[PDB]
Amino acid sequence: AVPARRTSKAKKAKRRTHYKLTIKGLNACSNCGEMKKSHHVCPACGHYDGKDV
Amino acid sequence: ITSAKATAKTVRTSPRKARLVIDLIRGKSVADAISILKFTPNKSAGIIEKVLMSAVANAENNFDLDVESLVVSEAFVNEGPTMKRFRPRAKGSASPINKRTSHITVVVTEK
Amino acid sequence: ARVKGGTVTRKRRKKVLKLAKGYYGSKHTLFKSAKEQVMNSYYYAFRDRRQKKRDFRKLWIARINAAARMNGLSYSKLMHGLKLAEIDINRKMLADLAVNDAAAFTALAEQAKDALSK
Amino acid sequence: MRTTYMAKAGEVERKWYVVDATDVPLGRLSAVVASVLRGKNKPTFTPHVDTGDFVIVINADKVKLTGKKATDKIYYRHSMYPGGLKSVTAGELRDKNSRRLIETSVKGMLPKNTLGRKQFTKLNVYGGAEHPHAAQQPEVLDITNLI
Amino acid sequence: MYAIIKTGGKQVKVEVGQAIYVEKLNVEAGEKVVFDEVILVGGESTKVGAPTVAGATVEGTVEKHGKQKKVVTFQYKPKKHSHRKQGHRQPYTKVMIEAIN
Amino acid sequence: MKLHELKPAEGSRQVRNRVGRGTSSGNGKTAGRGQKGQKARSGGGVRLG
RNA sequence: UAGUGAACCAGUACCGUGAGGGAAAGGUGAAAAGCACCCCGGAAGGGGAGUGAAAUAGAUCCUGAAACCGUGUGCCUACAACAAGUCAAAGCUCGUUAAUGAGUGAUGGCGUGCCUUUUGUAGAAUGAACCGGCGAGUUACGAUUGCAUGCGAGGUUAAGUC
RNA sequence: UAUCCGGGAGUCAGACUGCGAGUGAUAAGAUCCGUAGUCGAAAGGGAAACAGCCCAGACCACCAGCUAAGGUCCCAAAAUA
RNA sequence: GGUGUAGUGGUAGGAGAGCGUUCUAAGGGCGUUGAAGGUCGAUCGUGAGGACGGCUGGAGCGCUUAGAAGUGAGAAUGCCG
Ligand SMILES: [K+]
Ligand SMILES: [K+]
Ligand SMILES: [K+]
Ligand SMILES: [K+]
Ligand SMILES: [K+]
Ligand SMILES: [K+]
Ligand SMILES: [K+]
Ligand SMILES: [K+]
Ligand SMILES: [K+]
Ligand SMILES: [K+]
Ligand SMILES: [Mg+2]
Ligand SMILES: [Mg+2]
Ligand SMILES: [Mg+2]
Ligand SMILES: [Mg+2]
Ligand SMILES: [Mg+2]
Ligand SMILES: [Mg+2]
Ligand SMILES: [Mg+2]
Ligand SMILES: [Mg+2]
Ligand SMILES: [Mg+2]
Ligand SMILES: [Mg+2]
Ligand SMILES: [Mg+2]
Ligand SMILES: [Mg+2]
Ligand SMILES: [Mg+2]
Ligand SMILES: [Mg+2]
Ligand SMILES: [Mg+2]
Ligand SMILES: [Mg+2]
Ligand SMILES: [Mg+2]
Ligand SMILES: [Mg+2]
Ligand SMILES: [Mg+2]
Ligand SMILES: [Mg+2]
Ligand SMILES: [Mg+2]
Ligand SMILES: [Mg+2]
Ligand SMILES: [Mg+2]
Ligand SMILES: [Mg+2]
Ligand SMILES: [Mg+2]
Ligand SMILES: [Mg+2]
Ligand SMILES: [Mg+2]
Ligand SMILES: [Mg+2]
Ligand SMILES: [Zn+2]
Repeated sequence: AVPARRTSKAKKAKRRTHYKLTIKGLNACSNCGEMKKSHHVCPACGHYDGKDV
Repeated sequence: ITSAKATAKTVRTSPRKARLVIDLIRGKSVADAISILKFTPNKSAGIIEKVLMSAVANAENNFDLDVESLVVSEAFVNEGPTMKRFRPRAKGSASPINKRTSHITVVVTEK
Repeated sequence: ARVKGGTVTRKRRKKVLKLAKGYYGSKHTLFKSAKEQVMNSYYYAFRDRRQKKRDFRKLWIARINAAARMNGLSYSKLMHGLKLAEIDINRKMLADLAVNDAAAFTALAEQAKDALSK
Repeated sequence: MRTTYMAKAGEVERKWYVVDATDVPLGRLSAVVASVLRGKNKPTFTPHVDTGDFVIVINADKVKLTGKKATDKIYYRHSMYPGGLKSVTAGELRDKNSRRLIETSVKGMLPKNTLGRKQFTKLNVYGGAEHPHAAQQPEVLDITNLI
Repeated sequence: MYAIIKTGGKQVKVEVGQAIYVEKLNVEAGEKVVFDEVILVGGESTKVGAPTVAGATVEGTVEKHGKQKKVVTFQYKPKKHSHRKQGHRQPYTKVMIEAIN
Repeated sequence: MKLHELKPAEGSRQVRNRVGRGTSSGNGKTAGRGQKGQKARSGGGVRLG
């Protein structure tokens, strides 16, 4: 099985409509204020839930 | 006088994959862009982060702009020179390989 | 005396592409597809310069029919009556009167009905 | 001079007519209704613009079916599944769902395009002599001569 | 008030102060022209020509002679290696209507 | 005469006809050879007589 | 892409056991004056600052098309069945070689690509992935016909010498 | 318009339709002839679509008119004549 | 040049007339106050096609007459990129 017809630019873009990344769960670190992923140790200050680790 | 650009040329990365990341940061404050790039694990994230930081450094040192107010006004990836390689496939034939490169440009304005 | 390709080919192809501006994707981007579409565009345009007169006569006929019905007559009866009455107003003008000057169209219809009666 | 009038949407006022189907052949009723819905009855007719009038069909349960159509005219519809052909007689449709009968008849006569379907939406069929559209102040339309 | 004049094998609605384009008239620009085949005069009242209104006329001035946008006739038969291209610009005369009688 | 006003006698020189240079010229594609057959081939045709 | 295969470290690289086959690859600028110094970056690469007439002439360097990719948006688009256009056309936007202007376009009518080969092809017969470049009736010697010029019951030189 | 003289060809796979025959089964969108038309090399209108059937031969422009075949209740122009 | 009549679908193919490209000869010109080339434009001619403006570009090129051709690409499962 091989493409009977080449994919046009519009169809290619349509198919790629859902081909994208996302960035979720970023919020201010309570200790230093730098953004961090929720439920993760802040990479800047090393704190989590108000304690250094 | 109000905006500064930085560019990384002939960077070894996929233009489409780089655009995936760039679409995130385009049109957002510098702090948000920095956080997004830092916490994005995709390879191109680090390169785009370096380019954006260089752009901010230029907007400050060269043009004495207000860093805290900066916003990423423009950002895009263009195709660069493509290195050709060959991978030997089955039954004695070869298949071409396109090792692609990117021109990553980031323009940041005062507001 | 060698004559290399030159720029005539580019000029001709760019002319074709400019004619093809406004087509969908490849049909305005690529020379071959553009030319193929431009030829069909010429064909359709030539045929439509004839079909347009048919279409507008048809529209005028329909509007005149509606106005005649409102005036108590059929299109065929109205046209026969006008021909008997020696009116040469054409269908374009009659439709225009029907839409814009209902009084004038009614006067024409009354004259046509009188001619039919006679 | 290119001066032929071309109607616009919204500038044409669409009026409401009431058509009584009592003892009227289905096809003739559908033809007159389709003409009215398309707007062929007004001089401002424009093929690419909706200019017709709204129609409320009453007493649809009394629509007339000449000959043996009541039992012999069969309406088919295919679910698109294999062997999925379903059929219902015109008489059964008239007795149970006359709205569907009249709507199908008028659909068959209207153009099969976006404009045709939008025009179709202006049709309202009601078995019996009462309709809920008094607010539109519809006027009765005699069709004995039109049919 | 307006009129309908039979000109150039066609019929044109005309009003005083309006410009009408017609088939080429053999009259110099800026000169007076008179259409005598008036088939209807409308307005407050309607005059019907049978076929022409008796003694009616429409007077205009030839503002300009010109040529319409080019029309291309390109006749070809597919698979018959045969095409023929032709251009056309139909001459026209613009007339400003001064008086309707 | 003047070298910048040369003019040959009328009908003395004609323009060579070039085939296979478009359909509208009347000798495009087949170049006037017809369709297939021996005579349509390069070096084709039978000996005299 | 011509011109030697070879304008350039070419019969080289490369391929083949061998005979043998056999490439690609020219152009900054007048002059390197080939970007001191500063900033981001590990570097690469950029932003300033400079040289320069020009740096979007920065060494992949004259020009820089098309395919292809991307960014921003003036208009349209999530009930529609579309050889993709043409004719008619509301609305929106903008104002040109100022022309009965331009872009887009709801909606309606019509409408099965180009080429080849066929009696007949939208064809479910063939060919083309797209763009760019190159790519096919020519020359020599003779035959014959048309046209033209010179001379004319005449016309004419060939080789050869200067 | 025919002749004649000379230069240049292409064509030698035809198809269907009507009518007259053969082969065939008085079958074939079959085959082979005669005769006329069309297609071939002919767009346009009709027959839904539909080379060969009916009407008719596009140099072009028109938002003019009359007709051919075929049609006039809606799709869809014209008679619910 | 005017008038009138008639004519102007077309494959194979015949005839005629033209557009464009490179170069040559002569004349007459154009160019760092910006050539060629590229790009955009709503421009002109019956056609091939011809100008005119903006931007880019950086050094050669038009026009008239005549002459010679490696003179026009969209298809060759064409070749190279
Ligand atoms: K020949
Ligand atoms: K440069
Ligand atoms: K776009
Ligand atoms: K359409
Ligand atoms: K087929
Ligand atoms: K096959
Ligand atoms: K002969
Ligand atoms: K026969
Ligand atoms: K230019
Ligand atoms: K090819
Ligand atoms: Mg192996
Ligand atoms: Mg070429
Ligand atoms: Mg007609
Ligand atoms: Mg010669
Ligand atoms: Mg021919
Ligand atoms: Mg060809
Ligand atoms: Mg062939
Ligand atoms: Mg053959
Ligand atoms: Mg032959
Ligand atoms: Mg070589
Ligand atoms: Mg530049
Ligand atoms: Mg360059
Ligand atoms: Mg629906
Ligand atoms: Mg919708
Ligand atoms: Mg066959
Ligand atoms: Mg075969
Ligand atoms: Mg293929
Ligand atoms: Mg090609
Ligand atoms: Mg047969
Ligand atoms: Mg043939
Ligand atoms: Mg036909
Ligand atoms: Mg055919
Ligand atoms: Mg008639
Ligand atoms: Mg009708
Ligand atoms: Mg009746
Ligand atoms: Mg003809
Ligand atoms: Mg040149
Ligand atoms: Mg050549
Ligand atoms: Zn923290």
